Amino acid sequence: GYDRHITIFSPEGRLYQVEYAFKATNQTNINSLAVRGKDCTVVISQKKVPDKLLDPTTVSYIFCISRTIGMVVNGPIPDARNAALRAKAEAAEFRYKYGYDMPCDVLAKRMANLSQIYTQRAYMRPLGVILTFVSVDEELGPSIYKTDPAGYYVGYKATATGPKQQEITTNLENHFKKSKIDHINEESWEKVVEFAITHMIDALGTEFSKNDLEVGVATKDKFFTLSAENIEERLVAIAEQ
Amino acid sequence: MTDRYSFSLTTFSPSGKLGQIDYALTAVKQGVTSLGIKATNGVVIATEKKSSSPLAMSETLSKVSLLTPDIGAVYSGMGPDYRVLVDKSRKVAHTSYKRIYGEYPPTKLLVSEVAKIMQEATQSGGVRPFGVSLLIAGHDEFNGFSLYQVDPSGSYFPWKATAIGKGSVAAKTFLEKRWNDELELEDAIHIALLTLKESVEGEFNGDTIELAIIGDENPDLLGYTGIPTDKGPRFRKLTSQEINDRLEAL
Amino acid sequence: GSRRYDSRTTIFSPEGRLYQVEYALESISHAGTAIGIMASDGIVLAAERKVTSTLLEQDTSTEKLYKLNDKIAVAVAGLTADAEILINTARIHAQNYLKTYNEDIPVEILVRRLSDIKQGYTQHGGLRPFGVSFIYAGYDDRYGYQLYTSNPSGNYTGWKAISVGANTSAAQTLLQMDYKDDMKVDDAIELALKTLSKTTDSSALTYDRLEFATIRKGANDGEVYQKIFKPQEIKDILVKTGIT
Amino acid sequence: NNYDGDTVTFSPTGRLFQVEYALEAIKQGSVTVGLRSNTHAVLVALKRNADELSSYQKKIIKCDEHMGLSLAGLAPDARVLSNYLRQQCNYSSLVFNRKLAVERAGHLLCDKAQKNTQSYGGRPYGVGLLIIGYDKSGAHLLEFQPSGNVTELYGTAIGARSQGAKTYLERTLDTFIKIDGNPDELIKAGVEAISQSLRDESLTVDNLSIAIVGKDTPFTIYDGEAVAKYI
Amino acid sequence: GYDRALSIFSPDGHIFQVEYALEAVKRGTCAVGVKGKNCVVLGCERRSTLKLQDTRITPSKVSKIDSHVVLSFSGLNADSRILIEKARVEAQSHRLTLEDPVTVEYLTRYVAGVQQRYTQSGGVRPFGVSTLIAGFDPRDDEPKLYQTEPSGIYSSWSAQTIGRNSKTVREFLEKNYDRKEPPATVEECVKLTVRSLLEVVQTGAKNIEITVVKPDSDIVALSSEEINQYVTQIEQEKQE
Amino acid sequence: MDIILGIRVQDSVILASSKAVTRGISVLKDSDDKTRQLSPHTLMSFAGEAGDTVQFAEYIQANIQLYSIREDYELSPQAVSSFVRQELAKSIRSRRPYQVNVLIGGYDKKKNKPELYQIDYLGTKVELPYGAHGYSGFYTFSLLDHHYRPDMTTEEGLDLLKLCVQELEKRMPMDFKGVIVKIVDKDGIRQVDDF
Amino acid sequence: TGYDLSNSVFSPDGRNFQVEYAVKAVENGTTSIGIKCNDGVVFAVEKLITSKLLVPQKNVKIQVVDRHIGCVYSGLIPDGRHLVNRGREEAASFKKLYKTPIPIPAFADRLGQYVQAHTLYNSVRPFGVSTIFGGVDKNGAHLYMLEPSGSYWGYKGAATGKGRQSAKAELEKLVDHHPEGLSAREAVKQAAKIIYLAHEDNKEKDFELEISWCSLSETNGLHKFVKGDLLQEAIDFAQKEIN
Amino acid sequence: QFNPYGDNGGTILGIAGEDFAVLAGDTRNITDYSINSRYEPKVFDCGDNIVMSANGFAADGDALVKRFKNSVKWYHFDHNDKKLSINSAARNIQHLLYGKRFFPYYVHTII
Amino acid sequence: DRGVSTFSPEGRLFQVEYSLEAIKLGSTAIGIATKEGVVLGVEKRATSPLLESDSIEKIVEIDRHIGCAMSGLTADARSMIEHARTAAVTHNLYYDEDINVESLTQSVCDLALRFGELMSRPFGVALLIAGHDADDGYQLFHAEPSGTFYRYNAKAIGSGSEGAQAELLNEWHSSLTLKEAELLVLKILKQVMEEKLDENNAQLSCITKQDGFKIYDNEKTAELIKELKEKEAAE
Ligand SMILES: [Cl-]
Repeated sequence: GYDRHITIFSPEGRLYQVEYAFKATNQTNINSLAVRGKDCTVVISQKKVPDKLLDPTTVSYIFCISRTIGMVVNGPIPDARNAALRAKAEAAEFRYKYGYDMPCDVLAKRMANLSQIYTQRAYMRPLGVILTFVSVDEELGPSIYKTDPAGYYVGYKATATGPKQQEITTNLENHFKKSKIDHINEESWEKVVEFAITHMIDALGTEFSKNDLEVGVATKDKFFTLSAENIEERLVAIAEQ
Repeated sequence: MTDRYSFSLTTFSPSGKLGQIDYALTAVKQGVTSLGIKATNGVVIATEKKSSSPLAMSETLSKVSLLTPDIGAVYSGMGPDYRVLVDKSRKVAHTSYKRIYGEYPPTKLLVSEVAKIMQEATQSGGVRPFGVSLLIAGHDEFNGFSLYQVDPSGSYFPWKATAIGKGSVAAKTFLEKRWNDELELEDAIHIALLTLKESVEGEFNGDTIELAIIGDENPDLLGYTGIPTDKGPRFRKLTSQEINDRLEAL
Repeated sequence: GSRRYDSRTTIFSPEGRLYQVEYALESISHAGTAIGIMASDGIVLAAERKVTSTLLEQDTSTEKLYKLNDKIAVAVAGLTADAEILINTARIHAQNYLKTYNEDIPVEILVRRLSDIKQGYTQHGGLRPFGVSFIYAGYDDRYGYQLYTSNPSGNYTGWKAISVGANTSAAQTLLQMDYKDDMKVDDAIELALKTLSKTTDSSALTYDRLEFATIRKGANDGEVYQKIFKPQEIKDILVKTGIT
Repeated sequence: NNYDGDTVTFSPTGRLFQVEYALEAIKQGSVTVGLRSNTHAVLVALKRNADELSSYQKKIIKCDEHMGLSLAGLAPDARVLSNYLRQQCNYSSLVFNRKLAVERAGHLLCDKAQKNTQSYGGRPYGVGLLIIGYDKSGAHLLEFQPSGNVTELYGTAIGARSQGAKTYLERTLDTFIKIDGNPDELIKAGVEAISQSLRDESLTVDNLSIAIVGKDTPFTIYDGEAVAKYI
Repeated sequence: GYDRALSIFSPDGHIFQVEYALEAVKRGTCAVGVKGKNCVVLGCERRSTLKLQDTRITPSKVSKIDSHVVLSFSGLNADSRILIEKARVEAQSHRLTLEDPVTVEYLTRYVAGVQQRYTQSGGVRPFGVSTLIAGFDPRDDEPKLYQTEPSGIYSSWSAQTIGRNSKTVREFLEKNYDRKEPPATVEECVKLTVRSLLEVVQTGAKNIEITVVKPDSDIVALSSEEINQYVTQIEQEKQE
Repeated sequence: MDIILGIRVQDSVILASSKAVTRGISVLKDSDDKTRQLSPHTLMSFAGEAGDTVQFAEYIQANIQLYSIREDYELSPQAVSSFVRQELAKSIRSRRPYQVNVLIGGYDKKKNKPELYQIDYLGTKVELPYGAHGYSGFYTFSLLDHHYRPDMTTEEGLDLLKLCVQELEKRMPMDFKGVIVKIVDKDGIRQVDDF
Repeated sequence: TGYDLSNSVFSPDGRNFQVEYAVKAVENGTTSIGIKCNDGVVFAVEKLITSKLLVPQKNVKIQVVDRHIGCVYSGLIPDGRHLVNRGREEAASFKKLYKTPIPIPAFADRLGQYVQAHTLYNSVRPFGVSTIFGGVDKNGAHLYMLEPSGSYWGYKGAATGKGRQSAKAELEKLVDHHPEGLSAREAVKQAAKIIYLAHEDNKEKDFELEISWCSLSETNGLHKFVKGDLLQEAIDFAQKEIN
Repeated sequence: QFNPYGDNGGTILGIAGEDFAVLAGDTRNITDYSINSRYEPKVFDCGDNIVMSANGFAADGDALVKRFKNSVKWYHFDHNDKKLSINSAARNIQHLLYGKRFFPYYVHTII
Repeated sequence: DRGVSTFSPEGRLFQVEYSLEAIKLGSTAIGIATKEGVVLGVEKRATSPLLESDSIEKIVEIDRHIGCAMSGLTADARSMIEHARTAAVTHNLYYDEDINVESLTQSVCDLALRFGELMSRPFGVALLIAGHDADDGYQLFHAEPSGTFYRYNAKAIGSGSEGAQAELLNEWHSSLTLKEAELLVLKILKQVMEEKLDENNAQLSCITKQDGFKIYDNEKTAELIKELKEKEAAE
């Protein structure tokens, strides 16, 4: 049964190593969510600092890939940082060679093609991560593109990743079934972050403090992450209505 | 930090089977149904946009891809393997042909080059075969319209019409009854939509169906005017609206 | 490390056989039968296609009979994709010889070269061998008409008539029974089609199933012509010989 | 068991069995003793013969004028490592006009041995070394194990029955460390130490091998009738 | 590159791949070499399972390496071509640098060295071939006959056989070949070579090939009818 | 090396090649054979830079002899000349080119025809009735233009060659120490020992 | 089964068992700790005295990278040295190109990516060390701890090796009892205590304490070893607390 | 253009007696018309009772002497502390010098 | 399967230990060092009576002052001999002198462990390297495939080796003459050989300072065999 150790086909036409890489994805036990506003793309993720000895400022699964692109990872941190460094390198090389900033969807495709190679070539293992790229693209507008260990990728109106992704996904599905639009019809990103947090609270059935969340916001010409105090302001506004 | 897999991962078993090729074909069988039909004045290729989530934007996922202005491709099986093959196929059309001869390759030769890439994954060191079957439709001046199937082994066959993937056995029987050598392109599109409806469970409309044609030259899609010889791409992907129009006359 | 997953494609069995070569030959035994018959005034190549479907575009299709140069053709039995890798190498080898010596390559030299490539995959590199057997039909001014075969081992031999692929035991008995040395191309055409008609696993032998070719020194003014038969022409020769 | 096929595989308890098997080759090797004072450092080595017709396998190798080692285990691996030390000592002299520090020599052997334990295809070195030397910070004695672990010591022993000599040195520690400016008495203490590891056989003239380095003493090896004095 | 050690020692001190290569030689058609006083003859079996063959163009079992040295073999046919090619190249290279054709011993030693190299090189299997190399050194009238085998050992033989049922024909040669008085003429040497093959071949003359090599680059292959005359004379004497 | 001539008559090819080997100030040898037999019916004469000439000739010889053993067959003079030309044409764009000019005289046993090829160091091949390399042709071509006929016998070819050599001995400044003459025909290659 | 025989193979869990087996080698090693203080970091390590023949203060375990970073590790000591050698190359090439000395977070990722790379292929073995390291850069003090998987985080206090649970409990008290922070000289004393308390897990053999520190005020932001009177003061403080 | 060679002047002298030998050299080192040093030793003890001097371009001279000294050291290692004979030393120096046949040590060497 | 350079649980390389088993299957070779010379002798062991026994070359010249005898897979020795000859001649080129016998042996032994995944397996042959140099006089070394070499006063390798070595134990003394050593090699070969010893199935050689390395004629060896028979019959 060596067809389960390397990336070759099983008799069923399955790649067991790719399937087990998907399981490594949920090893962190963290749920992420991404949604799109009019002018922005917001990504939120659970932050769990179990040890009191940890410096909580260094515990992060959100990465600033370029000025315009942000990336949240579902999976172990070594593979997350492997993917982050490569995406940063690719985004920078792209700008140098072709003279404009790498689009979110093009980076996602490039990272997905790299992931595909690990499923076909035996010596390289798949990375046990799901990469959710976010930006406000200059051509396509607010953008969410997700990559996985299979080398699959696709664009999203909104998305969710993690152990409880199905609960979050159905919650988001139901909201967009009502509104009948592909996005959160809201002017300021502050209110789109408030939406994201509210709909994760409803879906997961848990309340959040400022240190339980981690937020990334993509606007035109920059992606940035919110501090604990910026999130606290967000949590105050949610509670007050 | 070494690639030590310099030996074949596909080998002959005692019965004469190449296991990994057979298993790749099994993966193709699990894949969504796609089909191709050749008319007198065109070719049509079609497949179901099986959306993994309703939040996903299935427009962004192109199962039907332009390889050259006069050649298009569709698949059944593993989507990531297809995507990288389309990248290599587009590039090989330039490097091994257009940069030498100053024109795009004919359908059969581009197919041959794709076939070659797939064959090499079946014999080279430290790789598995590609888990896709391709249907490549195209036109060139001296061969006319043509439709080819390409398997994980690297084998390719020309077809008048065929189907691959999930409901291919039922679909091929359906096409045998309907196909004749006097079909117009619109008739072939109509048959393609009928055949594809049998294998689709859920919604059946322009948003869940991807369909392209190799037909007449489209000078409107060219982007420029002033060269009489360049008359525009024969490949055209049908819009969501254009599919729904034909579904009313179904 | 990697050693764990290595099949070791280039080793002897305890009996002194090459596992992968033997298994590749087993693969080839399931492929569609190809027959070559050499006459005094030409060579016949006949071969049975494997995938009968009504929707297969036969006139633009080529799975069995390929052209190497103007004087030499091959009939393939085994993996078509593997054969096409070797065919393109053989085509290049012929043009390299023509460029160097300004003479067409002798048939045996081309055959030896391809056979040497196949041999290499059985002795070094750790890769699987090519799952292909060729029948080479050719002409040159030294030996005239020649038939050869090569197999995955890289061994090649010359023949007056020969079969490869499926039912070769049955096919070789029938050829051995009806072949004679003074035979002519038109007679060899008939023998080839009669042999396939008896050894075929199909219910009946039809035009849509066959690839057919002849190399004749019966071109205008003592040249050699390679004829790859079109579907309609295969249909005519089937009616002529009295099989359909 | 299942985790001893190669050096690249950890066992379920975090052990590298190939390294431990290389360590076993040292225990099968003949005994050798190292010890030092503040002025001098001494190697004493029991050489082993194949039979009565054969010569006694040389145990001590010179690396520089101020440094050398004794070996126990696979002698060809000692040759590879000693040659590497010779080159590093030589590189230090040619490029920096500087004698290589004994501590730094140990660090270099550690790192060379380590690479063979982490990569596929290679094997660990199958030899243990006792390096003595006199540098700008006085006398030194090192113990090299092919796991990579190098250890600076006042005295030690490696090889078969080496625990007898090692206990003796552990008792004698306070005596032999004070043997300053007296090479013969330091060698005596080494010859008396290696005697604790003998059974059945005793120290004969072509059996014993001694080396010494010190303040105004280049690394020199004594064999044959040169060591009859100490028997 | 593929570096895998295929030829390795086993617990009993055997290199199985080299020994399994000898089993391929045991399967091969019988080849025999007999040296007379002023000639060497190389006899070879041709299995009669293969009829409808074209004997004009089929690879002949005896190959010229130079104008004065020949090589026959038993074992894998495809493998033998690689040794023959290398030997032919080395024969010309020797003429080019030493200004003298190879000695039979030198050419043997080279082919044997190649065979040996494949028993301790990574990624390669041994040649499934044993050779008989025969001829005359330049400006020398002493016959030479050497044998090689997959392991890479080589040695000189008054007479020798290799291949299938070589045990039986070696038995024959061991009792019939006298060292004090070898086959004095070409006739006697060819006769003894045909006689020895007739122990195993079990069919008339199509299955036997004979190549006579004489001093000063005088090599000739006998035809079917010439060999068939030896076959006729042997059995007519035998009926007594 | 200085003078190499070639003349193709009815049934043979005749190659004449000078015997002198001069290194600067002194004539080191007066009996040098500037030719190699490539096959039994193909002879190649050569002239050019010292060292390169023989190295090239012997390298060609070894390759043609290797072909002959492998196939048990003699290559046609045309095929040999095309092989040689390609080697020179490859050479000219090398790090250090072979500075060698050759004449290839052969008898094609298939066509029963003598053939003479002239190839220079650049890989410029031409089939000719008569040829020369270097300054030889300046004197000898006008003679051969006048006296040559395609149906000449071998003896007439040799007499015509004497007239070429006499003209070269009269009007050339360098003493080339006479010529070695060799005839290539259906029976093979032989040397005319008195010339 | 057989998923634990080769590095870089995912088990059906999604785990790399060879990395988890490397962790066992780390857990088997001696105790090492790190303490982040007000303007710097303190590193300390337990060195087991196997024999009286070991020369005191000579077999130094803590290693310097560049001039401003200290590294200490528990597990297979040669693997730790190999990692520091790489770290030194990374710190050298960073300074060569960018002029400024390598920042601590930047340096942490350089080791992190290198260790992670040894979990990607079956032709290499994972590192058998957890590495505690840190120093002072332009943005102040930073303490990191790096595991065999390539995982690392920033820490207030860090501990690894056989006595890690004991040490971690002691570090957790310091964090609670000093929210405003700990001084560099305090951290040296506390580091000595914690190694002494953690020695109850390795209590059979006696040991040797080794401490180092980077501090903006006390060492000018350079890595230095704690020696002489300051080392003896910390040993005395530690010896007083256990009794 | 960069000229990799220079001339540091000096003069050396070897004389072989019956049971002795001398190698003498002046201690002046120069470039052009300037004195670099009035005492820069040019003749060296290389061990094994051999003395050497490489006069001409002082950088190539030093390099050669350094390499030969090292060659003596490695001769001892590789051949069981065997004394390098003067004839063997001489042949070894030929190979050191000829090793740079196409970028020579610009020195006249005497041992 | 398992690595080629793998250690067993006892601390030995599997492949090296298995190559030692191949050497036990080899034909016998005996060396005896004296103050008048070193004698090398071998069992030829022809597999058939038709094999011309003089072509069996198991004793070989490395230089004029160094000889070599082999036992085991004798084809593996050719590249070792080649390296030895090159090392001897190369050292003479660089230093204008004969190379020390130990230095030559050390150079051969450096090849031994160059195997892995360099060559694919260790050598399956042991060598007795005999020679003379000015520094250490007449010498006999036993070079194994482990990379180790031992100097010996006398040594036997091959199939009869432990039996022969016990016999060499009793017989060798420091005052042996060359003529005595010749007979002693022939005596012990005759003991451990399967077939009856004669000039055609056994070969002698020696290395002296004056004459260098010499393989003995069959006529010369035949006389020494006849001299041996008479001296054994004498008591
Ligand atoms: Cl890409």
